[PDB]
Amino acid sequence: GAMNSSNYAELFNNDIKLFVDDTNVYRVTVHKTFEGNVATKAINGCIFTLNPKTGHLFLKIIHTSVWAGQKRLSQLAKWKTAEEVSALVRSLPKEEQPKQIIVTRKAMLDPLEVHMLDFPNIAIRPTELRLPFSAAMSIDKLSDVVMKATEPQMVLFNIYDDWLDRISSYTAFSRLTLLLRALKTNEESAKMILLSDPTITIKSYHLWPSFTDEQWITIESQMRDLILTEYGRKYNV
Amino acid sequence: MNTVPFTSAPIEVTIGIDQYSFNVKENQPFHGIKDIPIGHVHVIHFQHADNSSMRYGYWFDCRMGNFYIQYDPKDGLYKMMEERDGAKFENIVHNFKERQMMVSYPKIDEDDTWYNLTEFVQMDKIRKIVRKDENQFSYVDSSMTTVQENELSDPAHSLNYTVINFKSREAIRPGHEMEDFLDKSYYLNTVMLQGIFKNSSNYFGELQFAFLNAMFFGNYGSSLQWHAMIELICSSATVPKHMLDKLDEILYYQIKTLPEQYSDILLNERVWNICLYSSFQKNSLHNTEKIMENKYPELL
Ligand SMILES: O[C@H](COc1ccccc1Br)CN1CCCC1
Repeated sequence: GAMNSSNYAELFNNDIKLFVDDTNVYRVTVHKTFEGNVATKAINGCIFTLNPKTGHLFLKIIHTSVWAGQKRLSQLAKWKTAEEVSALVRSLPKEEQPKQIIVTRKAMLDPLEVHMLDFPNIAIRPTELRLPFSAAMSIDKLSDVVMKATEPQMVLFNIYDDWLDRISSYTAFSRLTLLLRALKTNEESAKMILLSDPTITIKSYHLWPSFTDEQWITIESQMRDLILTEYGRKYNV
Repeated sequence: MNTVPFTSAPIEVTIGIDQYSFNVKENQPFHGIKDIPIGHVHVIHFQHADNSSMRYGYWFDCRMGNFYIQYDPKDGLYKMMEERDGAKFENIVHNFKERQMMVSYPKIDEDDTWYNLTEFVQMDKIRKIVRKDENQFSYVDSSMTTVQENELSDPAHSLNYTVINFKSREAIRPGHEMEDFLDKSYYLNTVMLQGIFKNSSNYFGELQFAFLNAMFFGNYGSSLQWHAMIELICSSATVPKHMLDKLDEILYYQIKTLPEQYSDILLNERVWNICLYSSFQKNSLHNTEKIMENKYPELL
């Protein structure tokens, strides 16, 4: 059933699962037209599909050409998301296919379920969690790649860089979501936090700096304080 | 005019005949129902005075035999039976009419209610849904489940309605996933009408029997079928204009005939607010929309 604060450790068991967030599939800028009306222009997006256990993140770049001549685009995005997830699943060998797929927005249950009918033994689940994966486009190199894309294209990598070599997947996921949730509440600050020290570099194939364990703690604390802070500034508490 | 005599009424029971019903008191002299219109299917059903649990009934057609009711005290219930000896049968009936121990099917002449509710209902189809082929009549009760319900336990005592499932491969063609699901014309027109039902009338009969089984026995799977078969049409952008016009009448009489106080279990909020106000056919059920809003505005 639904994924929530209780059945939370099920993410880290050995059942192959993926999360799917579609929030950045269909993105636009709103602008004025010469005649004073409003119009949307669309920009590249991205289906965020994440194996929370291994750290595998298969980005599916959505090129604005996919929309051309289409109506009800916010609705089609969800169908297109599920078309792309299905196609991913179908390309993996049997023993690598996920047993569950959890969507971050209940709107994706039907599109997906329909697209997956061929895979009756794959459970499609919602979640009750407020998860911050939409901030994924606040991670610099990902913003440049999705934007620089000229055609549909899929990136294969790991979203925890090399962390698992020293920490477990539960902790790895918790660090991910903290940084994401901070990037969402106050991107400028959250990013200022991550880069203040110019000697701690980001590797060629990494999103996060090459912190030490000691350094990760400072950072995590600071992102805590930030998320607690940025709440106050809002609710004046 | 035809007749369903009773051997007797040993137990207090409420008897149903089509949309009518009357109280019979334990060992009152009652011997059945006369003047039953020839030309339509009918349903005699029963609710014992003790165990309001389990409404049960038999569908039948006087064209297909002489039928009588006989209470069976091992099994506890009024049983329908066919009399093969036609002469024996006329004799008994005449005996009971002369003594006047039969109530009369009480139809008003202006009233097309029963016809409208059974326009496309045909015994042969019912007997394919309630498989019990040694009997020319077909037994149904509250607790019977549907084939689709036994897939989500005894298969002989099931209601074998046509399986409709919007999130199935039958419903959904490869590569048209979003198209087929948001607009079920394919499913409706080719899979179901051309494929399984053949014509609109068979579809509508299943739909009318589903509804009557729901209303007379509160059979829950029947109700789900009814709303299912409604929903498919309303969710299809391409329907024959004649089928839309007949549906609107079909639903009108159903809604007209429903007990005001049974409405809250038998009308599915989602399906109706979708059909009437969201689906492709929101504008196409004028009679159905008018009576729903004047009678059950609370549901909307
Ligand atoms: O393209 C990669 C860097 O980008 C990523 C790195 C790891 C995971 C995902 C991405 Br996308 C190589 N280059 C170094 C910096 C510029 C790009």
